[PDB]
Amino acid sequence: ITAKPAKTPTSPKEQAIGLSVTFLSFLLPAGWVLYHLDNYKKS
Amino acid sequence: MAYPMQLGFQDATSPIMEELLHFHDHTLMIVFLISSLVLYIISLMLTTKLTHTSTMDAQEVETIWTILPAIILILIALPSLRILYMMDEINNPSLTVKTMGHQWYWSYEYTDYEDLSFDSYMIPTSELKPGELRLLEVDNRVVLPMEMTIRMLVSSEDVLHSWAVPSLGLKTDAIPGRLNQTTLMSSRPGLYYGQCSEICGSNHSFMPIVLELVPLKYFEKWSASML
Amino acid sequence: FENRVAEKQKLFQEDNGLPVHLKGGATDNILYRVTMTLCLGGTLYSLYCLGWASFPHK
Amino acid sequence: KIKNYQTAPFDSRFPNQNQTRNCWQNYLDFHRCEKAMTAKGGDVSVCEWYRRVYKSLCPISWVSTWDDRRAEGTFPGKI
Amino acid sequence: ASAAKGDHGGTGARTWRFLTFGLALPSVALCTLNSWLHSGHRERPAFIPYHHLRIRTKPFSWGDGNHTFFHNPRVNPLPTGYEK
Amino acid sequence: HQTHAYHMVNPSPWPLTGALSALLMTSGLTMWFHFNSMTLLMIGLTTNMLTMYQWWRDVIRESTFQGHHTPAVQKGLRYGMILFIISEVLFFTGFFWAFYHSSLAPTPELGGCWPPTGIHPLNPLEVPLLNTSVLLASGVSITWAHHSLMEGDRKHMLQALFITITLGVYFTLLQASEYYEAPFTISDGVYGSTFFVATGFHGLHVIIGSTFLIVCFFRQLKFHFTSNHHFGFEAAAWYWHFVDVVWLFLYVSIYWWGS
Amino acid sequence: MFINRWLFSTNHKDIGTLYLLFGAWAGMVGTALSLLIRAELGQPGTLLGDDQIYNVVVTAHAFVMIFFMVMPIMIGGFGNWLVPLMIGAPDMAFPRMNNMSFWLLPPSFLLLLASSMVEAGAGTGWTVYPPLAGNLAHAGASVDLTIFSLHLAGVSSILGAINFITTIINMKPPAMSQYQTPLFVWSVMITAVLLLLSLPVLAAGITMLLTDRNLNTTFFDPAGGGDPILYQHLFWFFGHPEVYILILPGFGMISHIVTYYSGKKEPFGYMGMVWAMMSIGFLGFIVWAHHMFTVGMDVDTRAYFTSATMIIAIPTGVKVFSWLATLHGGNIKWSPAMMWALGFIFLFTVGGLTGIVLANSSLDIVLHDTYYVVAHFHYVLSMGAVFAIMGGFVHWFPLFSGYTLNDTWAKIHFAIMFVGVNMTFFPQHFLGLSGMPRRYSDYPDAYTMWNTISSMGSFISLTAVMLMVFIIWEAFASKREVLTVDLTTTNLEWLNGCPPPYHTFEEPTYVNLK
Amino acid sequence: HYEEGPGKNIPFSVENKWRLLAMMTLFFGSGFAAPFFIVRHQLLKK
Amino acid sequence: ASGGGVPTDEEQATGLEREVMLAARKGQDPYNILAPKATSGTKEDPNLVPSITNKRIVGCICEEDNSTVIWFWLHKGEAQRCPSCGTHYKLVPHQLAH
Ligand SMILES: CCCCCCCCCCCCCCCCCC(=O)OCC(COC(=O)CCCCCCCCCCCCCCCCC)OC(=O)CCCCCCCCCCCCCCCCC
Ligand code: HEA
Ligand code: HEA
Ligand SMILES: CCCCC/C=C\C/C=C/C/C=C/C/C=C\CCCC(=O)O[C@H](COC(=O)CCCCCCCCCCCCCCCCC)COP(=O)(O)OCCN
Ligand SMILES: CCCCC/C=C/C/C=C/CCCCCCCC(=O)O[C@H](COC(=O)CCCCCCCCCCCCCCC)COP(=O)(O)OCC[N+](C)(C)C
Ligand SMILES: CCCCCC/C=C\CCCCCCCCCC(=O)O[C@H](COC(=O)CCCCCCCCCCCCCCC)COP(=O)(O)OC[C@@H](O)CO
Ligand SMILES: CCCCCC/C=C\CCCCCCCCCC(=O)O[C@H](COC(=O)CCCCCCCCCCCCCCC)COP(=O)(O)OC[C@@H](O)CO
Ligand SMILES: CCCCCC/C=C\CCCCCCCCCC(=O)O[C@H](COC(=O)CCCCCCCCCCCCCCC)COP(=O)(O)OC[C@@H](O)CO
Ligand SMILES: CCCCCCCCCCO[C@H]1O[C@H](CO)[C@@H](O[C@H]2O[C@H](CO)[C@@H](O)[C@H](O)[C@@H]2O)[C@H](O)[C@H]1O
Ligand SMILES: CCCCCCCCCCO[C@H]1O[C@H](CO)[C@@H](O[C@H]2O[C@H](CO)[C@@H](O)[C@H](O)[C@@H]2O)[C@H](O)[C@H]1O
Ligand SMILES: CCCCCCCCCCO[C@H]1O[C@H](CO)[C@@H](O[C@H]2O[C@H](CO)[C@@H](O)[C@H](O)[C@@H]2O)[C@H](O)[C@H]1O
Ligand SMILES: CCCCCCCCCCO[C@H]1O[C@H](CO)[C@@H](O[C@H]2O[C@H](CO)[C@@H](O)[C@H](O)[C@@H]2O)[C@H](O)[C@H]1O
Ligand SMILES: C[C@H](CCC(=O)O)[C@H]1CC[C@H]2[C@@H]3[C@H](O)C[C@@H]4C[C@H](O)CC[C@]4(C)[C@H]3C[C@H](O)[C@]12C
Ligand SMILES: C[C@H](CCC(=O)O)[C@H]1CC[C@H]2[C@@H]3[C@H](O)C[C@@H]4C[C@H](O)CC[C@]4(C)[C@H]3C[C@H](O)[C@]12C
Ligand code: CUA
Ligand SMILES: [Cu+2]
Ligand SMILES: [Mg+2]
Ligand code: NA
Ligand SMILES: [O-]
Ligand SMILES: [Zn+2]
Repeated sequence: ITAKPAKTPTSPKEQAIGLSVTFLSFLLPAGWVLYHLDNYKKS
Repeated sequence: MAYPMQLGFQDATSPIMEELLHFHDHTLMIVFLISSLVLYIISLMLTTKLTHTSTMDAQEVETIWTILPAIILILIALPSLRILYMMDEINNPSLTVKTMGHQWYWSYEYTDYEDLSFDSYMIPTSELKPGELRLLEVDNRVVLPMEMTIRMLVSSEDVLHSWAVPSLGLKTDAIPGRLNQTTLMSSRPGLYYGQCSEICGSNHSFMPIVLELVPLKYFEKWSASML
Repeated sequence: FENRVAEKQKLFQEDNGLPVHLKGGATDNILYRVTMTLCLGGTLYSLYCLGWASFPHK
Repeated sequence: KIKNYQTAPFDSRFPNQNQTRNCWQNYLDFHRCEKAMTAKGGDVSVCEWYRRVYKSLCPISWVSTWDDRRAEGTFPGKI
Repeated sequence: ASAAKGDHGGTGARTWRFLTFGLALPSVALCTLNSWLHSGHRERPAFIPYHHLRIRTKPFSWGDGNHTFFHNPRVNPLPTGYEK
Repeated sequence: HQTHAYHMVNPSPWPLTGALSALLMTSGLTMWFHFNSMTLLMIGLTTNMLTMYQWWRDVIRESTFQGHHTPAVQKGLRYGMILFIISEVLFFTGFFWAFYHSSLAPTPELGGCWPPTGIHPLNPLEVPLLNTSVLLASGVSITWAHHSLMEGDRKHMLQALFITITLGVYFTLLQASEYYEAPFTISDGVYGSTFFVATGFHGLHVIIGSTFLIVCFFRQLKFHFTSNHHFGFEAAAWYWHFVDVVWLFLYVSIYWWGS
Repeated sequence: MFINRWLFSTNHKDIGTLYLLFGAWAGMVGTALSLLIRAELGQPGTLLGDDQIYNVVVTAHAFVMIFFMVMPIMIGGFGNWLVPLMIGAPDMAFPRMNNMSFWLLPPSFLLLLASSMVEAGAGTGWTVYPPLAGNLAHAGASVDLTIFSLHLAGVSSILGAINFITTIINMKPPAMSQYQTPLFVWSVMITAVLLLLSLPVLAAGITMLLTDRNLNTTFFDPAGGGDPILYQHLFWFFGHPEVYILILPGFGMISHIVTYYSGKKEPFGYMGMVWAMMSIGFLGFIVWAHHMFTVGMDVDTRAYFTSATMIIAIPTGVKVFSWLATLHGGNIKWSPAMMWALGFIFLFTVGGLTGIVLANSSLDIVLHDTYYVVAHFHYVLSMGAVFAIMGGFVHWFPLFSGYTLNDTWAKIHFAIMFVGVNMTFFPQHFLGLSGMPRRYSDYPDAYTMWNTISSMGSFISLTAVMLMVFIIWEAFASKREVLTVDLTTTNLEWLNGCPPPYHTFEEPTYVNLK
Repeated sequence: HYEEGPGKNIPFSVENKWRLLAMMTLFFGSGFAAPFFIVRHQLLKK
Repeated sequence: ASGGGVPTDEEQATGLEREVMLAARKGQDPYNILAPKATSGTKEDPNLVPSITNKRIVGCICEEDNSTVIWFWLHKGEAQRCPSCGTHYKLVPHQLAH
């Protein structure tokens, strides 16, 4: 596999974002259900 | 019962279960081998620069690759089938206890002589006496006489359960409308624990078994004290 | 009866670029759009059903 | 024999781990042997052997239930 | 077999017509003669409340939910016995 | 321009309407079983018939009118219809199994015996014999039709096909009368259970069967089929013979050996 | 156009893409359900609540990974993409029918998701055994919705199998015999015959359960003469064949990758690999009672099933030893996708033996319904079937897209996943030896350490799954276009350019008879 | 005829990488969010 | 007698099905249903590959029963040899307008 260069190179900084956003999209909501767990049981 | 960090099997309280340990010991000798020969040969192929990409001939190597594993497999089966027929065998039992599985406890019937019946629930964590094993302890134990051949019939009055005592090498399913026979032989006395080994609903976790083995003469009194 | 297989053949090979399921004129569309209405219609309904049946009642 | 009865022996007719027919057949063999022995003016204490077995192997509720159905006239087995 | 006739390699559509009209439909007439006699409202069974029959573990999704789909009042008791 | 002999199919809506039809039919049955309503189920069922109609319309459009069924496409249709019949076979197998499990080892609960206590089986020499005769006739009739069609006898192929379908209709009416007269129901434990579900699924297969021949009969009316290219009638025949051999296995298994 | 392209498709490639997307989404749900499981077991006591809500989660985890992830990607994704390009066919025998096989799968899932939100969900296990699965313990719509999931999901599969077999048999170059089709092609053909023959009996069994819950039959109810065990047989009659379904195409991909990345022009012992899978297929049908050794069945039967279950090791051996010979004097190119294949070969062979243990009715007495079983089938599925998937996906991602991934990153992905599944599952061998049962929200004090450790592993496997979503983005973000591919002379899929055109083989390949 | 070539043979758009991140965020994230919000609702009834 | 009343392919076949039926009778396979027969495959007697474009993919079964077809693009030009067995192949453009 030979490729061209990227047409829209994703700098480190841009990579650091995508990594930041992607980790949070899984991590954040799971957290909000798992953190309020106690509250759900008192019902 | 099972203790912290345990790697392998519970200690054989019945001889059958002993037989398994040594058989299991056999099967793992070969597993530990095939896994090492495969991990080794893998690394061998990957750790040379010398090459051979032109077409290669099967027949003669594909012979080793079949005739060896077919021998390796008789070697495993030959004892597996001995120990399986050994579990059947024309034994002469002196006591016949029937167990029933419920959502979610076990009832017991000793009905040879008398009409002795009772339930067997779990001690809630809050009510264990200091020293008592969480999720394992029962209010009423299965007192059985030790060093004798016992016939256990298993069924359930609702969903499927499984009647399971690892240390003795026992596990038989409770199937409603079906009386499944296993045989029980303790080489030693003491307390011998087990749990439900089929998913039966909300408290599958929390419906354990505990055998108490004791002499015959400490049994017959316990029988008479329960009617 | 008499063979009209040759008329229906010319109708269906005509280079109007209608896909096969509209090449029969007017009706096919009324049968297409009537069909799709009930599917997407009864799909929406069946969600509301799922939705109702999820909570406890009375 | 019954003087030294501990429990049911191995029945060469029922060698398999499934013993549902063992409990079943020895219950028929009592209730037929009993309809037999009170319909000719004899001793029921011949039918004892099958009473012991069926009780040693049969669960309580299963007998419970077949009794209520011999009484109710809904017992599906011929006696 | 319990069957004997003799190959007729003579024509296709004709033979299978021969067989239709000669053998196949005659069977269905004889078989009908033999049912239009032997089929007639035979005496209905005395009811016994047998627990392995007339199961109701959940109501049916129709009627009063205690009647089967092809329920026949004359020959089909309910759990609690025959309908008048 | 293509230089292979295969069918490239125009974009169709119908896979979607069928898939959706299913979600309606299954959430519909659930809605009938549990909240005791047939709203959704009739919505599902209708979309399904409209999807089935339109789909197979376009198949004919594609074959009779556009002539896309080249000798290749048509040899893939055989391979298809035959692997289908296999899949129907393994399903029916599942029911025979249910039967042979339950009759060969009866439980204490039944009497310990087959037939159960309280079950009054039908005589297999009565209407069931007459049912067996009708179908086997209709394999003599449809085989006539094929030979008539192949020889280019349009007339004798319609007479043969008409006799086939009318027997099919006659099997169905006979069968639905025998359901009604039966002194046992789908509720009569595992006898009734096996009997209705199995003789039942078979019965819908005969209605599917007669439907598919009635299509064949209208399509032959409009001169769709040649001496040599008539796959839609082959598919139907095979299916019809499968529906007959299954009956034979039912008759011998459930009616006679289980009487 | 968009509605015509994606909703209405009759393009074998555009349909493959739909599956890769569906199966990617399924994986997200499968992962969450697997994390929840190990949230609950990662310390003693109770987290959600009782075994009920716990087993709805356990059960759902199983159906999603099996029916909506592994079969949809492996068969419908890679099938629909690669199969026609490997035999120079322009599309599938039945392309309209191909699309219904896709669109039947959202529905199927939604009935599954409905089941878990109606009443208390269907925590029955993936086996759905009566009488737990029956209308007295599981009264409600849940178990009915689950039965309907499977009906639609089995129609997708059976229709899709009819399509492949008819495609692979009928639509090759005339000169081409079956014996000159790639190993993948063979894997999928065999995997479609297993589906074709087993799914009908699965359907039949879950149909008798619907009519026991709803129409007052007694197939599995001892009250009406029925037998709960009857159900176990019909289901397992399907359920062994179901698992050689889940690995066979992995065999396929693995035969491909190890060949391409060893620089060899064909894999070692082509006809050996053909005999192997046709065997594994065949013997996969005559073994189903090895799942039922504690139900109380005649000793003579139990010893057949023991012995029959173990014969499978010989033809599976042939395949392990072939791949290894396909490496022998190879020019090894150390790609991510080679790493995925190599791992497969060793962790499949681990799991493969741990199930030869299980073959012995003797041991399974003690090992039945313990984690030891869970450990066996998470090495063959998590560390085989998913390794094939990531391997393939990594090797063929540029064919579907036309872009390269970042190979460094993609080894960083392999690296973390390796440490995660092995730490997840290697301790589960110990738990089931010590006799920890399956399907428990909570465990005796004794079993804590391994259960802590097992769950730590499941948090490493999460980092992996999140990384792979950001690695798919980067590649599309960056848009590095494939230029040139090696080994095209023996790998026809790569011949039409990355990605290949809507219409491929519009003019068929020339292959002459010598 | 439909669009040919890289970034054309998918039912989403890769024309701008930051809309693409939003798209993959929802797609994958929704699917991973689902089991959690489903376990919540089962505890939130009774 | 029959009466007839059943149309025949000769009469009622249309579209591609017809084009195959008509081509087959003249001894031609324009839609690639039969396998081509091979030549000596030397440079003087190469394997002629009829195409509707300037390239077409050839597959080379270098010897009978061989498990692996060698594939490559074939172009208008000089003959081309299989990179495995060096067998020769030549592109032969024509068309299918009228
Ligand atoms: C990070 C994950 C966690 C790893 C776990 C490590 C454990 C650390 C804890 C302290 C560790 C102390 C002992 C180290 C051995 C651990 C495992 C073992 O061999 O245990 C033996 C048996 C159990 O046998 C027993 O009955 C234990 C008796 C031990 C006696 C030895 C002398 C005393 C020292 C041991 C203390 C216990 C003695 C009391 C007990 C007495 C009897 C029970 O376990 C089994 O059956 C496990 C079944 C797994 C089979 C998989 C096949 C192999 C895959 C890879 C092969 C190639 C290598 C590449 C490898 C690459 C791929 C992995
Ligand atoms: C892809 C999935 C997959 C694969 C490939 C396998 C492969 C095998 N499985 Fe397993 N299995 C499952 C998925 C899988 N399994 C699942 C999901 C369950 C549980 C269902 C449930 O209960 O929830 C299960 C359960 C299961 C049980 C029931 C255990 C119990 O419930 O108590 C048994 C018993 O025999 C078994 C056996 C085998 C055997 C013999 C193989 C063989 O195919 C392995 C053969 C391969 C090798 C052995 C390695 C290669 C061979 C060699 C290198 C040759 C040399 C070898 C020797 C000389 C022995 N499996
Ligand atoms: C394919 C099947 C499959 C897979 C992959 C998994 C993966 C995992 N499973 Fe599961 N499991 C089962 C099938 C599977 N499991 C079955 C059948 C049972 C028995 C069920 C029952 O008892 O009824 C079970 C039971 C089970 C138990 C026991 C439940 C109990 O007895 O209480 C546990 C406990 O930890 C567990 C954990 C895990 C973990 C940590 C993973 C992790 O290893 C997973 C890590 C994440 C991934 C591997 C994600 C991969 C995603 C993709 C590859 C998509 C991307 C693709 C594209 C974009 C194209 N599993
Ligand atoms: C002459 C034959 C007539 C054909 C049948 C006509 C109409 C209704 C049935 C449709 C066909 C489907 C059948 C499959 C389901 C069950 C078997 C039905 C057989 C039948 O008709 O059963 C009747 C009961 O019907 C009942 O309960 C009511 C039955 C209605 C409920 C519908 C069943 C819903 C479940 C379907 C499951 C779908 C599975 C499909 C799988 C897809 C592929 C995998 C029997 O009569 P009875 O009065 O009990 O006893 C006789 C007393 N004199
Ligand atoms: C369970 C574990 C058991 C392991 C099994 C072990 C097998 C034992 C085999 C050992 C021999 C090693 C052979 C492999 C290296 C390649 C050999 C080679 O290169 O041989 C060529 C093969 O090509 C030809 O013909 C074509 C025919 C090819 C024949 C050679 C390949 C056979 C072996 C390949 C399989 C590798 C598997 C290893 C990993 C599992 C033949 O060339 P020549 O006739 O000119 O040689 C003459 C050399 N003399 C004069 C010194 C004899
Ligand atoms: C500890 C945590 C931090 C993260 C660790 C770092 C992770 C991974 C970064 C990997 C860096 C690149 C790997 C080297 C080579 C492969 C990819 C590459 O560097 O990209 C090359 C760009 O070139 C060029 O330098 C042109 C210019 C573009 C350079 C591309 C890379 C720059 C940014 C990399 C660093 C990312 C930082 C991430 C932080 C979250 C293109 O690929 P080639 O090398 O031409 O060959 C690949 C062949 O398929 C093509 O024929
Ligand atoms: C609750 C609802 C239950 C169902 C109720 C009724 C449903 C269906 C009715 C029966 C099915 C009828 C199908 C007719 C399709 C007509 C199209 C056709 O027959 O198409 C033919 C091709 O066959 C082909 O695709 C092959 C076509 C095969 C169709 C397959 C039929 C069986 C599938 C039915 C579904 C079963 C579901 C399972 C039951 C639980 C077209 O080629 P020819 O005919 O050779 O044309 C050539 C000449 O015209 C010119 O030379
Ligand atoms: C209780 C509710 C549960 C849910 C059940 C309902 C599910 C689905 C209902 C939707 C099905 C009806 C729609 C019509 C489908 C017809 C497909 C068909 O008949 O497809 C044909 C090929 O299949 C062939 O013959 C061979 C295959 C024929 C199969 C016919 C369709 C089967 C549908 C039922 C499947 C049941 C499974 C049976 C085994 C358990 C034609 O292939 P196409 O690509 O179409 O076109 C190609 C062109 O060359 C044709 O000119
Ligand atoms: C197993 C899958 C995931 C495992 C790893 C997850 C790690 C969780 C990442 C953070 O997610 C959480 O972060 C906060 C807790 O640290 C929560 O804030 C909660 O707590 C704050 C303070 O404690 C409040 O002010 C906030 O509003 C909120 O309630 C927040 O809502 C929740 O998303
Ligand atoms: C454009 C295409 C999409 C169309 C979708 C819109 C349809 C909306 C219909 C409203 O729903 C009705 O459905 C059933 C009508 O029969 C009733 O069920 C009732 O049916 C039983 C009697 O058949 C009763 O016993 C029950 O109480 C049950 O509520 C129900 O009350 C009523 O709300
Ligand atoms: C179990 C269900 C009951 C119905 C059974 C259906 C049996 C299937 C028969 C299909 O028809 C084939 O076999 C016929 C018998 O061998 C041949 O008939 C005829 O075909 C020849 C020419 O077409 C004639 O010359 C002969 O007389 C011959 O009888 C016929 O050609 C051929 O297509
Ligand atoms: C896989 C394919 C699935 C096939 C689906 C088949 C659908 C079955 C139709 C259900 O029939 C209903 O018809 C009437 C509602 O329209 C009602 O009848 C009523 O009327 C009857 C008269 O025929 C009486 O016996 C009763 O009172 C009864 O309630 C009742 O709700 C129910 O019987
Ligand atoms: C004849 C057949 C196909 C080879 C061919 O025709 O091209 C070959 C290929 C796979 C072979 C089998 C496998 O290679 C595995 C076995 C190898 C042993 O040396 C002989 C028996 C053995 C069971 C083989 C018999 C026979 O030689 C097979 C079945
Ligand atoms: C309509 C057509 C006459 C014109 C033609 O040949 O196309 C004829 C040919 C054969 C006829 C059919 C056949 O004679 C079979 C059936 C015979 C019954 O006596 C009348 C209805 C019956 C179903 C007929 C209907 C109709 O008259 C048909 C269909
Ligand atoms: Cu009782 Cu699990
Ligand atoms: Cu299995
Ligand atoms: Mg079990
Ligand atoms: Na817990
Ligand atoms: O397995
Ligand atoms: Zn060559």
